[PDB]
Amino acid sequence: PPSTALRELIEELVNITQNQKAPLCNGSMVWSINLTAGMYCAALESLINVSGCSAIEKTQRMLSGFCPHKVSAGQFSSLHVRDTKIEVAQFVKDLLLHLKKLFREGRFN
Amino acid sequence: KVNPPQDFEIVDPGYLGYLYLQWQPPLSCTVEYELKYRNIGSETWKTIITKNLHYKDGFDLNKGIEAKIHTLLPWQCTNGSEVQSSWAETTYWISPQGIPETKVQDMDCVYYNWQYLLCSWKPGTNYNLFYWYEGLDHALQCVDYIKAQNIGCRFPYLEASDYKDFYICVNGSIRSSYFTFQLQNIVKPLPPVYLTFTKLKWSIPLGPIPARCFDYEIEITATVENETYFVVRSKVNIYCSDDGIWSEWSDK
Ligand SMILES: *[C@@H]1O[C@H](CO)[C@@H](O)[C@H](O)[C@H]1NC(C)=O
Ligand SMILES: [Ca+2]
Repeated sequence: PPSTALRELIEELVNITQNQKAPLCNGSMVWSINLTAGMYCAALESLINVSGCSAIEKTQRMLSGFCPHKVSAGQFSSLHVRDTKIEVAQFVKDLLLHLKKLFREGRFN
Repeated sequence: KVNPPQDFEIVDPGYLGYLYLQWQPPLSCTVEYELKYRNIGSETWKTIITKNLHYKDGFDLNKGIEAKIHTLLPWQCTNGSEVQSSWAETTYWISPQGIPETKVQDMDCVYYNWQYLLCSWKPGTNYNLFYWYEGLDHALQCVDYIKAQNIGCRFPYLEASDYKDFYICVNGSIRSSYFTFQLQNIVKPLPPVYLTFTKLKWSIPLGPIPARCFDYEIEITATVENETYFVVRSKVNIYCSDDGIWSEWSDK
């Protein structure tokens, strides 16, 4: 199918969001993204900076395939709104939510 | 050393729970502010760092809000270690009128078929309901109430209302009730229709709801996300929402 990519990414975010016993990614902070078009890349450009957190390894891998181009830490093409950082666990809840929205709206990339 | 931000204040635009926190730069590269905040009663602090002079978020207006912020200097600024200022503090808390339990009870909402919102409650003179979400210029009041005094509300069409915080205040004249939730999570759909035998099939009810957003339950009990394999019932799945109400069952 076409929605499979989105289907499984969402499952993942749902996992590390119910399955976070202790604060996700040691309470690390990440740049918040404008949740709109060209945000798959904004999302990866943001989290890519959390090195040392495995709980988010998958998530980041999954993101890389949604993003046309490769993303390196400290690189910010898609991420224009870079004036606020939020804790990672909020970032994924916010991200997660926005995804569900795109799914409902039948938007898969 | 550095000084804390000035004019640290929590502002109520009056959006029924959506609040601004504001401050002015302190005195004396780029400067950061670490803002912590929470509803009083929460044991955890919501944290964020910004270069802006304001932040915004949804709060429980039933409860009090407390916040602390401190200027944050990057070591590039210092060219030494990371300097930080002392906490500025502020609070904000709706002047409570009337005696609680004069505040209305049993507040219940459903977003029938992702289409029509209904809200109901028992009292403890008359009640008013207002609501707001981003997009709205200001908080609106219900028009088509459910009288019996008002004990219900039947909402207008809520365009672009799901997948964002939805605020409700139930005034009176006494203690106002505040409620927040997101519509996609409160949907009771319509039962599936056109059940047929051929593995047995059936189809999507009449609604704005896509099929991908449905989970089906089947008591002939069992659960499934396809429409095949009698009576069937539905509910929005966790690819579209976080929680949900089951539709009523269909006909045999
Ligand atoms: C009650 O709340 C509504 C919505 O915030 C507000 O517009 C109105 O001024 C208040 N009305 C009364 C009677 O207190
Ligand atoms: Ca919030």
